[PDB]
Amino acid sequence: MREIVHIQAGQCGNQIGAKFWEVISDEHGIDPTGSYHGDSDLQLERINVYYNEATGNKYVPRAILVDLEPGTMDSVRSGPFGQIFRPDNFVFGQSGAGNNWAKGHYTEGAELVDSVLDVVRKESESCDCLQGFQLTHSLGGGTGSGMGTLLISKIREEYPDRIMNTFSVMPSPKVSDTVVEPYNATLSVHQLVENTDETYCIDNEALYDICFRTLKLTTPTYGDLNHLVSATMSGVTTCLRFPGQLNADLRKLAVNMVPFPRLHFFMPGFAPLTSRQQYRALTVPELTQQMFDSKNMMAACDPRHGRYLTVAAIFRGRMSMKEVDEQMLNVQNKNSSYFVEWIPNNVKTAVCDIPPRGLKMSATFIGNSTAIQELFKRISEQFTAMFRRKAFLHWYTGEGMDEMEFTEAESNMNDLVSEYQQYQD
Amino acid sequence: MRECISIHVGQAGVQIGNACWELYCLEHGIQPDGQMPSDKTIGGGDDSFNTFFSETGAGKHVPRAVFVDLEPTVIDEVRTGTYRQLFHPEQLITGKEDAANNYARGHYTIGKEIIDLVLDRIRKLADQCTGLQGFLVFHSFGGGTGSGFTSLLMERLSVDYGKKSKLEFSIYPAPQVSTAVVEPYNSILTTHTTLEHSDCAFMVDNEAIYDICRRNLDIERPTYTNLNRLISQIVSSITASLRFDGALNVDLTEFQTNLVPYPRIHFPLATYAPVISAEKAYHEQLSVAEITNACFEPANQMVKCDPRHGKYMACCLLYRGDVVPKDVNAAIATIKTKRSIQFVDWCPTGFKVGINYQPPTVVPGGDLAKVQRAVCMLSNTTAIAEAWARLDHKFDLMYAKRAFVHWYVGEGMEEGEFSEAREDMAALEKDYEEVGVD
Amino acid sequence: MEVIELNKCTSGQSFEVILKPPSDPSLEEIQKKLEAAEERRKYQEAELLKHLAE
Amino acid sequence: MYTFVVRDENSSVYAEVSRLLLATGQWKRLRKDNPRFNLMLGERNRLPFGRLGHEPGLVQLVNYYRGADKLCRKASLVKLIKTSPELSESCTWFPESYVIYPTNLTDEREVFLAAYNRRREGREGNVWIAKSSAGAGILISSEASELLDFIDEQGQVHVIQKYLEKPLLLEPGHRKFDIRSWVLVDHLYNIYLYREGVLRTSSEPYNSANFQDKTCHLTNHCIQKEYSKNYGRYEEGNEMFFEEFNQYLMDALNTTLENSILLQIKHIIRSCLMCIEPAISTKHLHYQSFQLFGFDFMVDEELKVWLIEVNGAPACAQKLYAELCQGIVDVAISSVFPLAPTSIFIKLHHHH
Ligand SMILES: Nc1nc2c(ncn2[C@@H]2O[C@H](COP(=O)(O)OP(=O)(O)OP(=O)(O)O)[C@@H](O)[C@H]2O)c(=O)[nH]1
Ligand SMILES: Nc1ncnc2c1ncn2[C@@H]1O[C@H](COP(=O)(O)OP(=O)(O)CP(=O)(O)O)[C@@H](O)[C@H]1O
Ligand SMILES: Nc1nc2c(ncn2[C@@H]2O[C@H](COP(=O)(O)OP(=O)(O)O)[C@@H](O)[C@H]2O)c(=O)[nH]1
Ligand SMILES: [Ca+2]
Ligand SMILES: [Ca+2]
Ligand SMILES: [Ca+2]
Ligand SMILES: [Mg+2]
Ligand SMILES: [Mg+2]
Ligand SMILES: [Mg+2]
Repeated sequence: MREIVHIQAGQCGNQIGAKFWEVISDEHGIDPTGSYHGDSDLQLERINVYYNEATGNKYVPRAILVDLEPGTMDSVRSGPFGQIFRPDNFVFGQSGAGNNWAKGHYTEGAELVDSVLDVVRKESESCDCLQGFQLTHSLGGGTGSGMGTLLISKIREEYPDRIMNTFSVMPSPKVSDTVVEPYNATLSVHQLVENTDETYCIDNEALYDICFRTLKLTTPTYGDLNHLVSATMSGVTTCLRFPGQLNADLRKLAVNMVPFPRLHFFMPGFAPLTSRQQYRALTVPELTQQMFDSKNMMAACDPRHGRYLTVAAIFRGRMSMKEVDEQMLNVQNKNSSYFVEWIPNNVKTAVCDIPPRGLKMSATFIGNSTAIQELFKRISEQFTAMFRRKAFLHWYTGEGMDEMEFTEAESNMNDLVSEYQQYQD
Repeated sequence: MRECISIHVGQAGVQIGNACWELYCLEHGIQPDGQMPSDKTIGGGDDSFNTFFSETGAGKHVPRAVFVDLEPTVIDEVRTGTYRQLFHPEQLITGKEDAANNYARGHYTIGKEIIDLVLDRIRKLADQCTGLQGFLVFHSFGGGTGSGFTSLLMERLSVDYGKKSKLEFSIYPAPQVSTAVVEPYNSILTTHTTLEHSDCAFMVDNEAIYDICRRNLDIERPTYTNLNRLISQIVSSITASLRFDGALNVDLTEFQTNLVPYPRIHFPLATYAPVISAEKAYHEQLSVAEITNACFEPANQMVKCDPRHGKYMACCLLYRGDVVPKDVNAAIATIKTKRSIQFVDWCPTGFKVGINYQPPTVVPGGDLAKVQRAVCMLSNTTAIAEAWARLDHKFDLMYAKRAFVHWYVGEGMEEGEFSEAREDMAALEKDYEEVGVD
Repeated sequence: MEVIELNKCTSGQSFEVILKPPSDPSLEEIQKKLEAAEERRKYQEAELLKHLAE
Repeated sequence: MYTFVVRDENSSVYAEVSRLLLATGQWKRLRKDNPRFNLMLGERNRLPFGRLGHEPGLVQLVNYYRGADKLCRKASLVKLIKTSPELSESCTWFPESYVIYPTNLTDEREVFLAAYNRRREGREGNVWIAKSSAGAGILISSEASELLDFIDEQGQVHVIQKYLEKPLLLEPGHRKFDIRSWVLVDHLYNIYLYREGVLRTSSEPYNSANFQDKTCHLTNHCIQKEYSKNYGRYEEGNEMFFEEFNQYLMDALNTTLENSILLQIKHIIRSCLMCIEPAISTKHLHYQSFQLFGFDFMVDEELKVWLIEVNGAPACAQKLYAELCQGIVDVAISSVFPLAPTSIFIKLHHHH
């Protein structure tokens, strides 16, 4: 009974979080009303990881929905699986955060944060043995970014020895709402460097390119982007949701994936990514080749520009475990220059028999690569292009922030980039 | 009759323990409910098998064993498994969250809070013993519990049972079946702190068991069940002298006397033959000379290394089945004229031989075929130092960068314990080279 | 090639063949190590809480 | 795509093999400390054999047989021949030798003197040579006192063996020589003799009445090219190849190189390598080995061949690098890692 408490904050956080629960509920046989209708015992074996069991054999997601405006959470409550969530676990305000990190972190967010912690505390108190937390949010907005990292800080204060995990959506000019997103993301990244154990970097720049170039979607929508995020979140949590030996829990994953405390930002990847030739059987060699392909990466960084510190791979579906080991060893032995040679046997592989919906077999990639510095460099350059002219700062100083806090965040992220660079050489 | 208490620590120790006690029951004719028809002394007795099994008034034969794990899922299988009725709940100890593959978490953070409970349960078994010999401790090197909690337990056992022998069965890490990158750290940390507390340690390299299962059992991708059923066969051969009538290795003290002339060099190499697939149409039964000759092939060793390039300090041959001394001696004569067997000058060149007429038992439906004779050779070779070098080398690669060290310091371990443990291993490798190389 | 110490019983026998002749920390100390590490953990957690209070 | 590592930058032989491996477009070189290799061109000393064959899914091959130093060490070779029944103490193709430890440190001092005193009493030629593996350090004398005193002045093990006082002298010149044979042993322990040998000839006339000047008594390529005044006179670089040497044997001795010399050379090679096969074979080992050996022979005026030593890390004649190194790739490396004639080797069949 290793329970995880899930939190989703802001527009992005709640829309991706909704799709995540929709996907895994289907995989575990839970219908929109919380009733189980599966046909395999593997579905319920580890169900309590993400679901509470209520009267009448009902399974209720251990999820807390947070926002500073009601709109998105109204949509969730009226969505496909909206009725499966605990009505008490909707915590929202009315003011909004105005795409402003300061509003989420210091003013509007500060007024609502205690009521969220009350719900978090309620869910944790009923856990047999709480593993830790997972937060879904964007870094480019105000609520998920500012209030999300505020929540992480207050959760760590109350649960200092629990694991904090996040799925963090990084902003990109190609899929942007406002010009201040580099500000909100730089402020948030520093919080994550200090207060999270594992962060899955989900780059909207990569999600767009995959949709446009690989899936041939002429005009990608946020819904198209979130289909990739749902599939990825399901893949990376498979080790937690089904019987297995590798990782299997948040702390063990962290111990195998994070050799240095600040370098806990992961490049996720998924295969196949097929456009509508969609019925063709996919071989283990193809699954393995694509899973390591940069075009299958959702961080928008080229792995061949850095080195892998650690890699976790998860194969799903009925396949040849012997062939899985062969192709994996083939990739490592054929490109051993992109794997640091001072962490022996740093590529681990796991297999799960239950494939995702509508696929015979798939592969999910989790990489701790020094190439992720390209992502932080990109944000840092966009931050500096505006900050050198103090552009748009009045939105933040109007909420009580000083310019010095921006300079410190700017320096903290450039420090992070420098740390990745030393282990790359 | 002197009792032996088995202690199984962590997933590897528990699952191997389940395979062993399953085999012990089959070898002694004990049913899953603990009943033993052939035992005419109901609720008592001092037979050889009583070294490993106590008896209740109702005739239940209870393993003298404790299972310990910091998470419940592995031991939960035992509680609801085929042999659930063998143990009473006090013998199966589980915590709620494991050591996360972190030696420091198993030894310090969690070990400090459960050690007293584990010692109390062990004391309850000791109170049933009229003449306790000591302990057999099963554990992995790589796990946070198997490494960290075992070393703490061994330290306390030396305090609470100063005059008792302690033997180890230790699983050396192999990447083919491992998924924890820090296992070299945990292996060296637990070896450093356990070295002075263990009288004799039988290391089994998962890489060796894995390849034997693929090569000899035609298993494309062996599971822990496949690995453990083979390991239990080797463990059974080693402990058979304690559980059946005989005169060789009849008590734990004799393992040290016969296999370990130098206390720190207490890691005998185990070699086992024959391993034959049950799915085979029908195999030819190997002779005494053939299975004896097989003991000097690297392919059947529990740790892959080359004994041709080391020195022997002791060598025991443990036969099971249709074997007579005449054939053993004739086989030994032939192997000396062909094999490169070099003993150290301060040890006699010879072999201690034990023969148990009962052939090996195979679990029904298992992978191993029934054979008429088998042998396990226990040899103390400097060649096993190859395993220490490999492990220390991986340790050095990661530690030079301090990779993952913060996980250990965060549990309250000092960084100096790493270098202390590593320096002890360097002195161990130097001990082997002084004994083995000219 | 000499055999010595042949012992026989109903269930087996044992002997030795010679081919060539030759040529701790106290309970108190364990407790201090466990408490010392616990103290180091508590100190690190106090610094974290201090950082979070700031 | 195969992978290999280079751990001996001073190896001319495997610098060419490495050059050829890359030219095939199917072999990739890794940093010398990367464990994920198929082939290790290991270092000469303290090659870590214990870390080979422990990589899941990688067939690993190294260019050295663990334990072959027993054959490629001066003192070790003597001890091997005297103690191994396959070779016996009465071995007819190895000069009478003794292992002598300097008095500042078993030892065969007294045994040597007994045999030495016997020759002195029987009017027989009593000239011995003292040498060791720690040399570039050789002494040739007819007095046992000088030989033993020269070794005590040193600090490493030495060997005293009979000096061939009746060597075969090439004409014109009246000069000494030795024969170098290259032998390759693959992972299956097939013994391949390179069809091409070299005679390292002395450019100075052989003088039996003066062992002080060692230019005419030592056929080493470096000694002739530094202290000899007729270097390169009769043959380029004091290296005569089999074609010219075979023609000489026919013209002068009315015989052939195959009949008079090579049959013995092939016999000696088989005897040495078969003797240690059980000790070094990698047949059932978790990694595989091959190794290139350099055998050095002497021929007396009776056309009897004597083994001088075996080199574990030999070089090769400049003219023969391309052919031999390509042969190593064909039979020793590509046989294990195939790529996507008239062999240059002579297979010495034997019983395994
Ligand atoms: N032969 C064999 N090896 C095992 C088995 N289970 C785990 N291992 C090995 O043990 C090592 C991992 O240690 P575990 O025993 O699983 O960990 P633990 O002792 O439970 O400690 P924790 O970190 O708290 O889980 C790896 O090298 C595994 O390959 C088993 O059943 N049989
Ligand atoms: N017993 C002997 N009788 C006659 N000549 C001998 C001899 N032992 C050695 N030599 C001469 O010494 C030379 C080389 O000696 P040796 O081979 O022992 O030294 P070395 O090993 O440093 C040269 P290499 O290793 O290249 O063959 C040969 O050319 C040979 O002519
Ligand atoms: N992938 C994805 N990104 C989103 C979604 N909604 C918003 N974003 C991104 O999130 C950032 C805006 O933050 P948002 O979550 O809308 O602000 P918040 O409600 O204050 O937390 C921008 O980078 C958007 O591109 C979504 O549904 N999917
Ligand atoms: Ca307000
Ligand atoms: Ca009884
Ligand atoms: Ca003791
Ligand atoms: Mg928005
Ligand atoms: Mg465990
Ligand atoms: Mg030489």
